[PDB]
Amino acid sequence: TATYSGNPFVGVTPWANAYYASEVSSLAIPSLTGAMATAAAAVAKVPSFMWLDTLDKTPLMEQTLADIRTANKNGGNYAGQFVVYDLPDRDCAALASNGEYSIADGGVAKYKNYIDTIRQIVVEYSDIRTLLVIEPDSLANLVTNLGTPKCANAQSAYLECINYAVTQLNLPNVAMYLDAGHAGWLGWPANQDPAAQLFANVYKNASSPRALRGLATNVANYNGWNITSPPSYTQGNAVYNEKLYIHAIGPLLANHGWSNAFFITDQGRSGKQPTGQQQWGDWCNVIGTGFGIRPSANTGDSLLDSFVWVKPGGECDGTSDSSAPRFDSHCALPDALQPAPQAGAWFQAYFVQLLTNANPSFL
Ligand SMILES: OC[C@H]1O[C@@H](O[C@@H]2CO[C@@H](OCc3cccc(I)c3)[C@H](O)[C@H]2O)[C@H](O)[C@@H](O)[C@@H]1O
Ligand SMILES: *[C@@H]1O[C@H](CO)[C@@H](O)[C@H](O)[C@H]1NC(C)=O
Ligand SMILES: *[C@@H]1O[C@H](CO)[C@@H](O)[C@H](O)[C@H]1NC(C)=O
Ligand SMILES: *[C@H]1O[C@H](CO)[C@@H](O)[C@H](O)[C@@H]1O
Ligand SMILES: *[C@H]1O[C@H](CO)[C@@H](O)[C@H](O)[C@@H]1O
Ligand SMILES: *[C@H]1O[C@H](CO)[C@@H](O)[C@H](O)[C@@H]1O
Ligand SMILES: *[C@H]1O[C@H](CO)[C@@H](O)[C@H](O)[C@@H]1O
Ligand SMILES: *[C@H]1O[C@H](CO)[C@@H](O)[C@H](O)[C@@H]1O
Ligand SMILES: *[C@H]1O[C@H](CO)[C@@H](O)[C@H](O)[C@@H]1O
Ligand SMILES: *[C@H]1O[C@H](CO)[C@@H](O)[C@H](O)[C@@H]1O
Ligand SMILES: [Co+2]
Repeated sequence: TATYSGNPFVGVTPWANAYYASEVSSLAIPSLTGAMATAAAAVAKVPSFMWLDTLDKTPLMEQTLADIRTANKNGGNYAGQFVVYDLPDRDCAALASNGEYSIADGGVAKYKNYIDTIRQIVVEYSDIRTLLVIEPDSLANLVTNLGTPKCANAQSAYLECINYAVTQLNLPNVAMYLDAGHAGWLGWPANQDPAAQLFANVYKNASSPRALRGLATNVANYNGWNITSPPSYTQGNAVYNEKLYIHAIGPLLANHGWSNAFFITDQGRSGKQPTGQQQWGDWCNVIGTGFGIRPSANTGDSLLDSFVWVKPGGECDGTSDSSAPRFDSHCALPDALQPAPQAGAWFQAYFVQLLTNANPSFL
């Protein structure tokens, strides 16, 4: 019902979900006052993506869509934004993943069951345009981390599952963007063609789904969209910002059979450049970051359908508690803000850091 032609971000308005607004209003604002408290309240109104990282989270997707349906009846012209993130043996390169499904334990079957719940929801809410980011931190590993056994052994499962998700969610009211890492990952010249080759193969293998509009980049990362000078940590890589990355891989996708692929790029934590990253590969609660460019389809660059906020600022990337199960040492590095809670949990000090270093400012 909520069909569209071309850029799915045009003709609609991204919904700022109640989940994130609850976190900010009930977990952050009570600790703030004056200017900060008022600025914080405005952050809750910026639309970001809701992550469906567990099967238990799926009911929240419907509640969100239900809120949208109600809003849309009253002049509302909103669209839902969700991240599909629950592949079996998820985050194969990490020493310890929080993923709930394991390939060796009927993981692929469970993933398909997971996708089935989501498709049923989208079909029930066909009247709502649904924008989806497909499995961050998955396909990118197949380009550079096959040297890691867990990744080598998960390749076929990753490919099978992603093919199931894209074909089953290929609906008229849906727009999917395959996670494609970021400039510092696949942007390196040597990784470009192999990456394009892979994404194009996933597209064609899924019979060129009309709903698969393109790729998503910088998800949960901090790269600049169009910074004019190379940060020290990007040395050696000519592709040091996301604009350069999509313009590099874009033509290669077409060379490999995927024409008319577009992109969306995360800027939710890219507001301050350069970041406090000591190494480009430092991904956990990086210090020296701020909210970035606001979600908008007026990108001034046709390859980019829209600036977006996929990783919600304030929600932790991982704990710095070394006694916690699945603790990752990257979250205890000198350039990671600590002490930090479990991944996904509210991290007040990081929210304040983002708000404080926001550009455009909220204050
Ligand atoms: O905040 C939304 C969503 O965030 C999840 O946490 C994210 C998981 O992916 C991480 O990026 C990939 C990665 C790199 C290295 C090791 C590992 I293990 C993963 C992001 O940094 C992180 O923010 C969180 O799990 C989930 O609950 C939450 O809904
Ligand atoms: C193509 O789809 C099948 C479906 O099972 C999957 O197993 C395979 O890995 C996919 N190939 C690629 C390159 O995505
Ligand atoms: C980068 O993009 C933002 C938003 O589109 C814009 O305001 C800014 O002028 C751009 N910077 C450059 C150097 O073009
Ligand atoms: C669904 O219908 C709308 C309005 O007619 C179109 O714009 C879209 O292309 C799809 O066919
Ligand atoms: C989404 O947001 C509002 C409508 O609710 C408008 O400003 C915009 O054009 C779009 O409809
Ligand atoms: C609103 O929802 C958020 C997200 O679950 C909670 O953190 C908050 O306590 C309130 O229930
Ligand atoms: C959470 O609630 C507060 C107060 O109602 C708002 O100011 C904020 O924008 C968010 O909706
Ligand atoms: C955040 O959550 C609290 C309950 O923990 C609510 O009272 C508040 O309105 C907001 O939803
Ligand atoms: C908000 O932040 C304050 C400290 O700034 C805490 O004391 C409070 O519990 C909440 O986390
Ligand atoms: C933040 O600022 C607003 C006015 O802009 C106040 O209404 C609020 O109480 C807080 O001081
Ligand atoms: Co229902």
